[PDB]
Amino acid sequence: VSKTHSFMTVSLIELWERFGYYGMQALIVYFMVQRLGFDDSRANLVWSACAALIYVSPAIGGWVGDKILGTKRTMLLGAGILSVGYALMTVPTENTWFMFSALGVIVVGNGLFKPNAGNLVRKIYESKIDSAFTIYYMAVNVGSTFSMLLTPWIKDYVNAQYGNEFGWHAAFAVCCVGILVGLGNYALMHKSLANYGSEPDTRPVNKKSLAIVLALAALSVVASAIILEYEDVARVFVYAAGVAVLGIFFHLIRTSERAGLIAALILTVQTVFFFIFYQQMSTSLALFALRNVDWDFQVFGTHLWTWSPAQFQALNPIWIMVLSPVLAWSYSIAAKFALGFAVVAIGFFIYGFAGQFAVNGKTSSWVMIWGYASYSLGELLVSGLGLAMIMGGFMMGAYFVASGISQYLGGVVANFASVPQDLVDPLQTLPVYTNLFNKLGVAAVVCTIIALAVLPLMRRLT
Amino acid sequence: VSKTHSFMTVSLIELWERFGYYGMQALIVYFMVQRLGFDDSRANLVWSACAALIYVSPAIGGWVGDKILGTKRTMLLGAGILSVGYALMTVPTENTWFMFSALGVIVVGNGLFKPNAGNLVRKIYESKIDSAFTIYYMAVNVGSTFSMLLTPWIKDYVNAQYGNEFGWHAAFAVCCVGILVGLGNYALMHKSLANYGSEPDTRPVNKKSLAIVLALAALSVVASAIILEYEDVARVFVYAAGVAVLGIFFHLIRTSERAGLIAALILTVQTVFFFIFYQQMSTSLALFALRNVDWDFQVFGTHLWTWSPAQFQALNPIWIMVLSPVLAWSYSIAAKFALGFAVVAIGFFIYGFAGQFAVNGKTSSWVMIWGYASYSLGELLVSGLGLAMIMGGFMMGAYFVASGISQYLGGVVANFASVPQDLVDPLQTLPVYTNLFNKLGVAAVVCTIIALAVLPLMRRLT
Amino acid sequence: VSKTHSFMTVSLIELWERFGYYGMQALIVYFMVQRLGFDDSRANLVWSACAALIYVSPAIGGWVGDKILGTKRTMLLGAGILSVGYALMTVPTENTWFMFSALGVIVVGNGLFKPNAGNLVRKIYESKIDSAFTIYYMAVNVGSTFSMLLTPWIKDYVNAQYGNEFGWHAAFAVCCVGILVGLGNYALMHKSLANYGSEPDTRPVNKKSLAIVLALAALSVVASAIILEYEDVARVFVYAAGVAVLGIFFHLIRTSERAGLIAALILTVQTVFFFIFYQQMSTSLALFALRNVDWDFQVFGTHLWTWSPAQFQALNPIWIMVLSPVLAWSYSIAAKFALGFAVVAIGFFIYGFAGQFAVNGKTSSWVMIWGYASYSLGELLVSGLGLAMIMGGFMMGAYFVASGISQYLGGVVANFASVPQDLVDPLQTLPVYTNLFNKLGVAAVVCTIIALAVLPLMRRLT
Amino acid sequence: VSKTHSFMTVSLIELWERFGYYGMQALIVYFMVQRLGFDDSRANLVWSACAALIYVSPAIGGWVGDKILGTKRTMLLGAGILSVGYALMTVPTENTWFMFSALGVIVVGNGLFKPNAGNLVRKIYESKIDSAFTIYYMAVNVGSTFSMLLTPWIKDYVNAQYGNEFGWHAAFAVCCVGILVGLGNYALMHKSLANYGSEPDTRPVNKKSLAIVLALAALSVVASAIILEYEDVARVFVYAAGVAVLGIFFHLIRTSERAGLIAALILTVQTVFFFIFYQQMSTSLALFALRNVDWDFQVFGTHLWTWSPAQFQALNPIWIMVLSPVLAWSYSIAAKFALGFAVVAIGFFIYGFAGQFAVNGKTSSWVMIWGYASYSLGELLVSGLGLAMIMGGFMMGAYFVASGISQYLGGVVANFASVPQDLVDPLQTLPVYTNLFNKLGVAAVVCTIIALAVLPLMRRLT
Repeated sequence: VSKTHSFMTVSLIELWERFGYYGMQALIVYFMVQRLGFDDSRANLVWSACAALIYVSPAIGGWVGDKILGTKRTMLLGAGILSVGYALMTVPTENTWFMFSALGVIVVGNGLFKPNAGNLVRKIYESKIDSAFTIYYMAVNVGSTFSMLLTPWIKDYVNAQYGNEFGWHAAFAVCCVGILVGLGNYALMHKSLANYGSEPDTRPVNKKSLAIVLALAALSVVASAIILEYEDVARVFVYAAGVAVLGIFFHLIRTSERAGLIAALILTVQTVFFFIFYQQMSTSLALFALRNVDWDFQVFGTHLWTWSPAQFQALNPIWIMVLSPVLAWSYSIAAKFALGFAVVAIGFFIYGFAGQFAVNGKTSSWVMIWGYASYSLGELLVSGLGLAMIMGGFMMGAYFVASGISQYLGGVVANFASVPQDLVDPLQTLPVYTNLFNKLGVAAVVCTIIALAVLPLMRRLT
Repeated sequence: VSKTHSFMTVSLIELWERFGYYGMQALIVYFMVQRLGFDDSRANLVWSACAALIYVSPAIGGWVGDKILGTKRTMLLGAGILSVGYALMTVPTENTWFMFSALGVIVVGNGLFKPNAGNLVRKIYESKIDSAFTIYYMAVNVGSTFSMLLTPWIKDYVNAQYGNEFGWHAAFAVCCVGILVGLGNYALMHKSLANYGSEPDTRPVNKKSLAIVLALAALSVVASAIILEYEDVARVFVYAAGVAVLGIFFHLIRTSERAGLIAALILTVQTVFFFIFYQQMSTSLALFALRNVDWDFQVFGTHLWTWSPAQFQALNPIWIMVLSPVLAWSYSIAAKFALGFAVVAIGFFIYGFAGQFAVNGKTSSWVMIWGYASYSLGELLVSGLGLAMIMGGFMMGAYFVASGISQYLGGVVANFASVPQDLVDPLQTLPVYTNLFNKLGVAAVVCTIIALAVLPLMRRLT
Repeated sequence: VSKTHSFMTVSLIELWERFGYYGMQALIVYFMVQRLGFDDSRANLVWSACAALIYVSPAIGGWVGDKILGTKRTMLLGAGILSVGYALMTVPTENTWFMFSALGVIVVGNGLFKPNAGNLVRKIYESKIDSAFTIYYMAVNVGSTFSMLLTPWIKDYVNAQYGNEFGWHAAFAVCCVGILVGLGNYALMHKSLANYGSEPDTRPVNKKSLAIVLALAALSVVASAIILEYEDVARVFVYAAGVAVLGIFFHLIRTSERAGLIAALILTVQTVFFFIFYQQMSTSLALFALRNVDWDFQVFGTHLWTWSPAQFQALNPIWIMVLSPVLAWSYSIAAKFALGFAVVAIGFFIYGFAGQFAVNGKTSSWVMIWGYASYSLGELLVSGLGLAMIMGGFMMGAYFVASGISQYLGGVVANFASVPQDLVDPLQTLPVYTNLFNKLGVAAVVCTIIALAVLPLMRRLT
Repeated sequence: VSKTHSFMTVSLIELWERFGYYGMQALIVYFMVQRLGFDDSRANLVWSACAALIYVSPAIGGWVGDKILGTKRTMLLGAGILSVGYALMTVPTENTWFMFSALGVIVVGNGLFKPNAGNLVRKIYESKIDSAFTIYYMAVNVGSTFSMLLTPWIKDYVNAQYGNEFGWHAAFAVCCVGILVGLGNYALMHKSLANYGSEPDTRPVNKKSLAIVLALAALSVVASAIILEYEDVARVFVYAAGVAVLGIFFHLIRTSERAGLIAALILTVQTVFFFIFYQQMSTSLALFALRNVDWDFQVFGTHLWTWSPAQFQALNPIWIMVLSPVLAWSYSIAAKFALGFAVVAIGFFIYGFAGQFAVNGKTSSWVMIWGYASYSLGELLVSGLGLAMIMGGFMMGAYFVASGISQYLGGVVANFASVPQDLVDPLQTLPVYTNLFNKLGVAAVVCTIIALAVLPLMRRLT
């Protein structure tokens, strides 16, 4: 019909699928602690190891749909794998297979979707696509905001009303229909994109091609599955990649004429220094949100509402929507890069800094609201790196696999919070929580220096 | 005679008529509490419901004088209705008809004046009329400053000197001669504008036209009158408008080709989010100025003067005159819009924040002087909206009637201060005043996000 | 010889004559309190009334030397009247004629000099004379700095060594040779300016002209003298000027076509609002520096040096030399004017604000160092007014005589510090000093509004 | 081979030789206090007097290598004199000849190197050599950072493990192989610079020239040696220079047509005002780091690592690498010069300011980390002076010799910390340390005024 009339049907199906994902990534780390009876140091590792599967997952979906099936059926097929992916999550037992089962089932379902969203959006224009994409990114951001503000309040509503543990699984179902919502938001308008097809679905489909794809999906389903039964295999797949991915450049650091490669490695070794700090909010900060912070969010002197145990992790698409034409105040190179590490640094100092004050037995209620603004403030302006530094065929995935490796090592950082499950009084939990955030932040200042230390070398080579 | 010699005779008659209005809007809310014996929750509603009549009132006067009588006689006729409008106010009884009588009598007297002031000023130029209007607006602002700084000090001077309640009515008479002043400021110079007539008073007047106008005025006088005898009718006129005014766009949100209409609704639904916060200074803050704040305005350690109970509401044309070429510091789109909500937000936090400290029995004397600067700081730069976004015949008044509806809902916000009239000790009043301003301000931060959440959508459509 | 070689001989003779003047204006107010046995309220008035003679005094010298004798002999004759002007000051008795005698003897000696300095400097160029004058002004400022930092330390050195009161007169002699220094700094180089003569001393001198000039000087000497014997005559000369100088514009406010005159009066009535606040540092602050401030200038915790009782008034050519290419940070109308009043305002609040804290019996040692920076910060950028707004013959002196009238009214402001001379314990002096500086500063904020209140009227008329 | 391929072999040999030097200038002042049994006031003077030899030392090496031997062999010969220069330092006795011996042996070894580094770098370009040099300067700065962070931790590792004093000499050997490292970093690549020779080593070498050079070196070795045996000779060589170097301009202040010379002296007398404040970090602050500061670097509440007694002096190439494209924020004359003195001033106030608080017996652990940032903040932007103000043959070294004289007078400033070696309890050391840093800083503000006091004179003469 029209350009902008075409634009919603990929915006809105993203707006609902993205709404599905964050309901998982909200409580599932905080889930497997007090209900099941996991220790916690086992439990930190799981989503830790899970996340590395997920950032590398746009590569596979970057391979499949643009080359085999066509984008649109891959945009179709990437949908309702999450339909199993939470209906399997919500069957109310406690047998610990289903839990670790469907987590990897998400991955190809995530994978066949995320570089299949914007890739067609990149071809309804043919370049001020930011004027198209900043609809979409702030369509993600309006969409992702609706998510975790809601998706544990359902979990709050149940488990002192219906009687037993029939509620943790219930809130999982909220995103389950939410992806089924995103079906019908497409299904009732799936004629709009008909003039903007990819390149295989110009021609009709191939079941000779399709059966292998779902088989290699079903290969990858079980491949992503067999991890969390005895976590040592997660190490062994990294130490074959994590040696050979530094070896990816060993073919062309000093052997290969144009040393922008190692300067792209200079960005790359800097890039891994990001994501190691991120995963703490999905890990230890969630444990920090369990047995220290009071849930009596009192402004000044009055009384307000008790928080969730974990809608803290919903604050993150507030600030990347607030501080996001603010950080588009242009007039009023990758080192804007750097000083954001110091934001992450001064982020971390705060968390002992209130526990410095208000020992009450417990911590101090507030704290977090300026915490999450810090990490977001560097998070906005630093993507596009080797995707900014635009002979390719290895240069493509070289940034990707290490990025997932960078995603992995947050768990092996965060392990020091392992209070034994016998220590009950949180007068003695805080002194082991204070000994981790500061010395994480001490070296977090030291990170700032290292980009600056080689900083004037870049201005010449460009 | 001359252009600038013509310019005073509309400036000065505005400068005196505007001087009349604020004497009413100063104490009349604080009037009907401790003298009559109203509760207070009845009393908040009255000026609350009165104000909605007044912002819609330039529309009717925008219809009458430019089309029927001519501007000048409408500029004449809009004057001395206030002459009854305060001489009726000042007759010293306590029978509660006169009070609610003349309040609506103001309205057409206000109505036939405010878009008849500047409309001729718009035609002594034929466009840097801001270089004409910023005389006028700061002629309003020099004029409006003289007002409420004075108009309750008269009320102070009486009621412990002359003996009884013969003083509340006395200060009302100060503006009564003040409008009679504005007669003679015109009447001794009413030959100057003779070359700048409208379009009916090019021709001679029509009593065949005039008698209906004053009849429809006298219709509207009683129509505006019959409200405050049993306040439920004020609801019922809103719920016929407030449904049909959202229905005004229902003819042309999704039916009507050019979606700037709903983006003008995006400004509009944002616009209503303003005025709901305004009316608190004309309502609850005045009650907050009665039985908490000490009147011992002590700078640092010395002694100064006891305040009025309500010249606080005079501070508002100070700051919109101070901060008003400051906010014309240009080089050193409607989202400048937005962050002013955060000013209104951080405005409100202060009021418990001093009561947080100086519990003395009572509150803490100071407080307010930085309070009123906040609301003004957003108030300067946000008008001109659909009057900035310039097929019209419904688009005109659609912003207006909802704006008065937006004016209305402040009273149904502010009702929570209803202390029963038996509770005397203000040690127990403050804990019910602290429970309202914070959670008004809590969501006042939440307002800031919502313009930002859809903010990048505007830059494309223009 | 050369341009710049000519430039010193008027720079340096200014640099020494200006060095002479400030030695007087340093302690002479603080002189006539504890030695003689004056009360203090008599003593405040004297330099108060003296100062008004002095700012009007460039007008008379603006008349004499450029028209009668020639600049150079008037530059000569304006010198060593101060030679009597301090040798008369230093004769060691206590008879109170000499004191009030030579104060007015300064005036014509000041008068025949200050507009005779730069007027020739204006004609060694024939216009980037600021590149000439900012040598000179910062030659004044390097010169004036050497002054009062030294000229009471001599007074410190004597009066507990030589035995009696033979020292107050001694420090007066320091500037006495200092003007005799400025003789020889000219006298050993008085051939340099020989090619840059005025216009009478092109021709030879006239004793027929000269004898009247010194007679009218000797008329003006006794005329300036007969003031301080019974101070009521000082009123009566103002109330003939101060009525007729407002009457100077009464010929041409509303009678005289071009209303920049009253806008120049708008600057003028604003201009008088300056100087009323200035004279406090030459008056009450000096009394505030007598019997409150401890002289134990302790940085942090150690020990430093005891101050003078009055080198505080030497701080003022420090800051107008520090903050003076700072305030020439241009890119990184007279309302820059205005906000400097708020600097003067926030200046004054400090003085009770430390006495708020450190009641020790006495005040708090520090205080002043940020005080004097405030008054200077507005003092730099506000001269040149009607001398900026460039049919003249009355427009010239109209700003001048009111400026001296503005100089006068500081004394009738500062009178409220009149502690009776019997009250010894400074525990009870501070509560009458706190009651004056705040309410001076309360209205000092109110001054800021008044320029802003008419501020947009100026941008049109220019 | 290539330009940038040539660029390392002078970068890296600088990067290792500079790495050698700072290992000495780190602990050698703190060395001769508690081990040997020196008082301290003798010990301050030694490196104090040593430093003056070192800044003048680029002049001699600016004479030798570019004119006699050729740069490259002078770049060769300037290396391994430090090889003796620390192997002599490390022979484990306590006879106090070796200590004062090899300190001057450094000097010609430093001298034949520092203007022989960049001088060839100035001729691999032939002018955006800053785009070459900011590699090098931040190659110095990446190199110099590796230094003192490490070179007393070796000294920590020994002297409570191996038993006795066999460790102070051990850490000296760390730089000894480090210069031997810088041999092989050249020696394994000494064919790269072969096309970029100086001008003597175009031709073959001369042993008829060489033997005098090493003899005049061996003259200068003993000449620099005979100082510290009885320190009065160090005075007598200054008072022959320090009179005649002010006499260097006495030939051409007022005798010599172009007064930029004295304005270059205006920079010069300002320039000496720098370096007097510097040497305190190499002197008294090191003593301040001995017997006041606790070594329990506790962030907030936890526990971290005990410091060194002197890696504080390693902080200085952190900040001049952090704050060094920050201070290259250009758009967002020598008076940028000036306000950095106020940074040095507000630097010094801090050191009593924490001892003001946390008297514990001892001082307060933290303190220093914001201290060293201050001195660096002026240190970046102020070099290049008479090397910026570009008839030479005396104008060259005139800035140099006074700069070393300026280097000298820090020791005669810092002498006031001479606690007698008997006073043990550091409750009584701090009150003599507080009495020095403040009144050093009191006049440090006074320095700021003096450039400003003559500041507008410069803008005309250029």
